[PDB]
Amino acid sequence: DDNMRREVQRDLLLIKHRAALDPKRHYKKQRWEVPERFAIGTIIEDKSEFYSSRMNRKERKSTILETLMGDEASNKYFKRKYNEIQEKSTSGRKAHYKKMKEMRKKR
Amino acid sequence: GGAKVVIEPHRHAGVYIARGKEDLLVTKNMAPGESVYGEKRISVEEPVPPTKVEYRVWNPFRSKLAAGIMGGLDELFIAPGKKVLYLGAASGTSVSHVSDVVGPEGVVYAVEFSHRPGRELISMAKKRPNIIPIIEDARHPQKYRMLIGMVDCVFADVAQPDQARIIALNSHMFLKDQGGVVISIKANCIDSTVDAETVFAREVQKLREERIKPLEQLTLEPYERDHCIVVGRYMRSGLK
Amino acid sequence: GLKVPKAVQKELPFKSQIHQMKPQKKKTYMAKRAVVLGGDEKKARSFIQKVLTISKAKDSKRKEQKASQRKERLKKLAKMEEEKSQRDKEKKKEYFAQN
Amino acid sequence: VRKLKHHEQKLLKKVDFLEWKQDQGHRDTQVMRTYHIQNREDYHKYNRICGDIRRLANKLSLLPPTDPFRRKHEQLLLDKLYAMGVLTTKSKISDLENKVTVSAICRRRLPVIMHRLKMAETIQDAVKFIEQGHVRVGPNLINDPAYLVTRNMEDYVTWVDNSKIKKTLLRYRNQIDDFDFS
Amino acid sequence: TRKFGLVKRTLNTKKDQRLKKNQENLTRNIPQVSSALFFQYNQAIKPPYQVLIDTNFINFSIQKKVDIVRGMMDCLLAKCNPLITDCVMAELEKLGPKYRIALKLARDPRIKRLSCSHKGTYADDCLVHRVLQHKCYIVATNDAGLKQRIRKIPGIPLMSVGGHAYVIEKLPDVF
Amino acid sequence: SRVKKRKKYQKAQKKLKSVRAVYSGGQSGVYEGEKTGIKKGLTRSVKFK
Amino acid sequence: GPYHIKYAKNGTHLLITGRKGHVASMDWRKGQLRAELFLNETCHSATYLQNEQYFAVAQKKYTFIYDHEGTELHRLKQHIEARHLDFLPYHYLLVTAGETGWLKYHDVSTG
Amino acid sequence: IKDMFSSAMEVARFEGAQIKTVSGIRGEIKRALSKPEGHYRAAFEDKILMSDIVILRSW
Amino acid sequence: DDQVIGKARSRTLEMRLNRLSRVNGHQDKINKLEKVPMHIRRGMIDKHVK
Amino acid sequence: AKLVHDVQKKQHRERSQLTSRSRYGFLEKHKDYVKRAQDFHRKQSTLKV
Ligand SMILES: [Zn+2]
Repeated sequence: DDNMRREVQRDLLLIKHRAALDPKRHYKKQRWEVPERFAIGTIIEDKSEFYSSRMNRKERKSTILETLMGDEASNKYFKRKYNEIQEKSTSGRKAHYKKMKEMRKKR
Repeated sequence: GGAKVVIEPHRHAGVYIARGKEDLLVTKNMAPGESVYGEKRISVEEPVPPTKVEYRVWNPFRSKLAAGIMGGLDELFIAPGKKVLYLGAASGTSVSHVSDVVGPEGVVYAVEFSHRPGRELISMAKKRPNIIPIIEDARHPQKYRMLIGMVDCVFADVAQPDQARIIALNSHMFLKDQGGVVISIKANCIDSTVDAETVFAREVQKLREERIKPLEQLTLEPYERDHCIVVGRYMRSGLK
Repeated sequence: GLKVPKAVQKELPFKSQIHQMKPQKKKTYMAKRAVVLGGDEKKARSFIQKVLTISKAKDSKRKEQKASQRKERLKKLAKMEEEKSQRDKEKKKEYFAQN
Repeated sequence: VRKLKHHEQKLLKKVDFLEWKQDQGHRDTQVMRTYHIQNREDYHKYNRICGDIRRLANKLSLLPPTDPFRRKHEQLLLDKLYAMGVLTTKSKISDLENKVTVSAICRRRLPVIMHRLKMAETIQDAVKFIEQGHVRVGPNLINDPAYLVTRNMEDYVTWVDNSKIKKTLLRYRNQIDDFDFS
Repeated sequence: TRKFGLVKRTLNTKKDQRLKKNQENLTRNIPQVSSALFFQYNQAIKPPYQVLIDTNFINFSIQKKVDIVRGMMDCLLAKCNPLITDCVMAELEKLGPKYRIALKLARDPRIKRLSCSHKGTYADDCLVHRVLQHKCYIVATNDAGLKQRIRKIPGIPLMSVGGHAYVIEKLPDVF
Repeated sequence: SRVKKRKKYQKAQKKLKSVRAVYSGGQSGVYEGEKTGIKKGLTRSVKFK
Repeated sequence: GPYHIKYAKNGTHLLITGRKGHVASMDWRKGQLRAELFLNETCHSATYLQNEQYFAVAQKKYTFIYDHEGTELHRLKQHIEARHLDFLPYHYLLVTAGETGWLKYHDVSTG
Repeated sequence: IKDMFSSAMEVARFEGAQIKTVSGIRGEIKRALSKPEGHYRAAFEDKILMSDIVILRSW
Repeated sequence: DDQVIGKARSRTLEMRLNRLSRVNGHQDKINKLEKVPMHIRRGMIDKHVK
Repeated sequence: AKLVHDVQKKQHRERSQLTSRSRYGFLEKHKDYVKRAQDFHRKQSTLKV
């Protein structure tokens, strides 16, 4: 229902925009609109092998978004990449225009 | 390892994709609560309260049929209501995945000739009731012609040089008309004096000589060197 | 932006009329009512925004780079097709000149 | 009618219960669907006049190419049909065989003129409006859809005053002056 | 309280599915390039080669007095298995009683023979399909159109009667 | 002349991963997943005739 | 106007035509009509063809042919003034006569 | 245009000459202005900017 | 010409245009036959040959 | 480059705004002017429409 789509609506956005989560992962080009019938499930790593794929009890979370937010290297990359996209996008638009005008005006 | 995925139905009916940051080929679990060969599982809570149903990761490096699915086959004939005759059910590795793709309303006849794999097949077919284990040589289908009737797809994971004769005998006995014939050909186990394309061309020619029209072949190369899946249908009258 | 004059845009046809909506000056009740969540929810909002703009700027970089690729492939492809057509229109005249 | 099998479709190929050869591909139906023509016989009443124009155009092109009778009557017929609006260009005389057409006479009808003048959103809306008696050409109210509007007579296609449609377009732009009733 | 713009209902040739031209009421497929191939090398073929013959290759062999298996052997310096498809054989039989010599030289126990499964006897279509399916075949031909088809599809060596012996082109290990 | 063919063969066998799918050597460790995506619409298999 | 009556060759369907315009094809023994069409010119006669699924009506001048639900299939440019229509069911022929002194046989299957 | 000339006599000497900005906008000098001395009126291909320099290429 | 009335004029002009266009135009494109059915074109040919 | 020297197809560097005339920032050159002019022309074209 829409009541559950309004709870998993963020990690579906993360899976849609997989390609810009890690700068080294580089998926194959699909579109992936939200499928009509899906189900959100949790991986059971069993009690046979330890320590390799094991995410412990102290760091298991409830979405993909909390894991990506708990990752501190991804936070470094997202903040840095967002600041450089920001200062590229505000490169010559309006603060530049009015500081050029104030440069003309000051003398 | 404790992460969360989204399950999504594949193009093929009965099999699914779990999307995360690496996406997994996944089937529903017919016997929930245990793994068969140590694969990982996914437990969804589907909505009396909701019930925890679960799913099993199909490993393409331990299954020729999963290597074929995720290399991209236009039509598998293993479908969610069908009957599959698995030849060379070497353990319960791929037979479990074929079994729960086929579902509770369909039947998988798992034919194997060795006996310790047969013991593991019977102990797996306890918790998967839609598996009929048949411990017999597939080179003589008359020795088990009484136990199986009118299958819809044959899958052949035998690795013997008389493969095409085994496939033809089992198809002529138990396959129905315009049913599925999925073959996993291993070039080195057929013969190693010629190259892989020569032995695949000869095996496809043998299939159409035994009137199984090939629709499609796939090399399944990143998972197995010099393998192939040939998907055909049992035409029985008029390959033309 | 394109600033179309008011004397022109009041005298436009019905299909060509320009939907320009005025800003809101009154603190309306639905805006003063509506709740926003804080802390973990506002950092989730910040995270989703950063992820979506990184995805959109990566896609724009990729399609601009593909535009720069395919204009020069168009250039070399048109040169090779011009050389080919020159060779065809001289071989045809050779053929007919012999026959 | 039952999707004949192979032996039946081979054995009776010319059988067709809908499309016949005298139908001419249902083009009366086709252009009366395009331009929303009420009565069945307007296509053929126009087809007679197109056949008159093309019969005269044949019999007039069969004259020698330089005599002033042929040149005068070809130019005179070309001018008359352009002024009436059936022909869209009075340049070449092959229009008198090729471009003279029931669809051209049907594009000159009153609802099609209306729809091209943006006076109604579709030809069926224009039919409904001039049936409801909103449209006058000149001073006098025109009531039937089939009215053919020549080139000089399409400058006077307006709405009647005291029309609710005229009132709502004026009040949409709130230029409604209630002194002159709208 | 009638409706306005009333019309006579006729049939719509654009819409009505009862008539025949309106009886016309995704998964892609990009076939992977073969694992037998390097870029254009075809690294997988190895002697004993197997060579698909067609009818003008046989006719030019008899016109130039080259034996089939011995001409193949001293062209490639390898052991050859020549293959006559049933459509090439059908074409040689359809050539009439002028070509009896060519037909009963194609009837040779040293020349093995495949079994094509299609309708019609178009050998160029059959040879092109079964060679671009598998890439384990040499094509021996002298048709200009078939030579252009085969040398446009990659990794397929092409043999042809030229002069008084066979020549081979797209096989990069001939000496 | 030797280092040039060493570095245009490394380029060639990096391009070969693009056109085909190259058998890299099998499953390295635990099966992590497909790591690049799964397309349910594309079928990269050779159909007959 | 006065209603020309016509029954299908098994008695299941009735086809009435008013003189003014009112043509109705109906299942007279259930209460199911399947065509009621008001063709405002003076109709004269009608007949079924091989079924209740097609019927031919003789209108002001031209004979028209309508399908089961009453959409017009054909306007016959011959059959200039019919007053009498009759179908020949073993031969599939619509026979037409009227104010002209002409008798016209029209094959319904081929057209 | 402000200072390439020192006097209206100099501009009168150079009337009608083709100038251009550094943007390649071509132009022509038309008439010396009266009260500021070396200042003149030029006409260009389109609107030049305040951050430009005009150029009279002589030899 | 300037004295040739109808059917002679149409067929005369058509004959001249055919004879001019048969040099550079293609032989499969200059003389297009009118589409006549098989069983009546063959009867036309048989009666004309008779 | 068939008969051209690489010391001949060098890189001519572009000049900056004069420091006396520096409050009107960025002396604009022909690429900047064409970016200005075609913008003005497309906006005048849609205004005329
Ligand atoms: Zn063949």
